[PDB]
Amino acid sequence: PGRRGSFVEMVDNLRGKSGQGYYVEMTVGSPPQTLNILVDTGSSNFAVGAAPHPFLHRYYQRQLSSTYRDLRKGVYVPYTQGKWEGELGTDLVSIPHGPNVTVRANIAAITESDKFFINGSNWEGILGLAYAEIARPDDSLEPFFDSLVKQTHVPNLFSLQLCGAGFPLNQSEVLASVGGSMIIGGIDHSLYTGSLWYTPIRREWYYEVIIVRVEINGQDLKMDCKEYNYDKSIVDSGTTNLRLPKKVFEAAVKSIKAASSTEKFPDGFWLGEQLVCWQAGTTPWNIFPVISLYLMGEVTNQSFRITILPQQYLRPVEDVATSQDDCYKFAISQSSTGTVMGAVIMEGFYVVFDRARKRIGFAVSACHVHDEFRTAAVEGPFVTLDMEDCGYN
Ligand SMILES: CC(=O)N[C@@H](Cc1cc(F)cc(F)c1)[C@H](O)[C@H]1CO[C@@H](OCC2CCCCC2)CN1
Repeated sequence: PGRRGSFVEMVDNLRGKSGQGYYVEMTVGSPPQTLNILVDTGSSNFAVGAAPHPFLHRYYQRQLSSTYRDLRKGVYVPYTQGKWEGELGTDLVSIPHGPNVTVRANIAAITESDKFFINGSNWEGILGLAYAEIARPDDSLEPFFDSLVKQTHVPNLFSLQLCGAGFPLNQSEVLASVGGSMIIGGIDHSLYTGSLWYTPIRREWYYEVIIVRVEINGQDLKMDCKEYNYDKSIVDSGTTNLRLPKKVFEAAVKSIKAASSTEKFPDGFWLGEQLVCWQAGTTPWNIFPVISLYLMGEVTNQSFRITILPQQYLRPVEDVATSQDDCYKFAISQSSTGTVMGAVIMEGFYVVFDRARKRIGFAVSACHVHDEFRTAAVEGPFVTLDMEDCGYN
């Protein structure tokens, strides 16, 4: 049965890449002010540059919006490395390649920042799609998506198809290239192959999930499953890498090194800091293992697995000489804040944030990078016992 794509107006509305983020075009204010906004499932504030910055070519000008409302309150958001200081307000917001609706939403006008804006990313703001619990200053600041659902007939769901190119893109290349899709209010069936498998959203704060088993080329990492979710496991479009808890990262890297041992790489490569290059077209994908993350299913005692390739966890980067070599960074790194299923993982799949049914769907992406021998996979069911015990308290 042929799968039909019913959300053509929202298909291909994203641009960007895993390293600098995926963004969607939005307008704020009256008359509309066009801004490129980073799509972030790992935070809950909608904020835009609202003052000059060396990395900003445009920003929100509140004095030019007739519909701007001042909330007379400051707001501060600290991320993993970046942070910003802003002024709260509300204004009319639209997504030109989104639903044909305009909503009044909370907007944090960024006045000061540190390592937030990325030089040449082409985005000027952030769209925090997660829940009110993690919004700053507190959970009374209604996130954008909650406003959107409350004010319109848009269903309480969005889905993301993040499309990694498999090769580097310069600033002009990301501007001219399609980066993927953000389908607001539905599931577009042309964006995936095979079946959608659903994992429950453990708690509505981050998009929190439970990992029950981890495999490197079919080999069980054999850790107590609590370790995989210590202190939580989240699906995060706003983080580049697959980030793993310290103990899990150390076990995974030992296994990935063992599986790829026909070639030796410097410590800086495994630390995710140093690039590794191969002659054009000769990347030895086959020496690197596949990685399987088993997720709690919706049916009691049932799990399913998502499998990524090195085409996902090896992030394409440009060489210092901009040569013809194919270069990459190891996009798996240590975390002190739980598992982070970042953009490099999401690039393998069509990810459904079904807020209505408190679940996250995964299916093989129609735009995942692969080779003629292996593809990413979403498979199940597996009989897995005491999966609730994997959750950390
Ligand atoms: C890389 C990165 O920081 N990605 C960010 C988004 C983000 C992207 C970016 F390109 C620059 C930046 F400064 C921030 C993402 O939100 C991460 C942030 O860390 C974790 O969330 C912490 C949470 C605490 C309460 C306030 C909201 C954030 C997990 N999610």
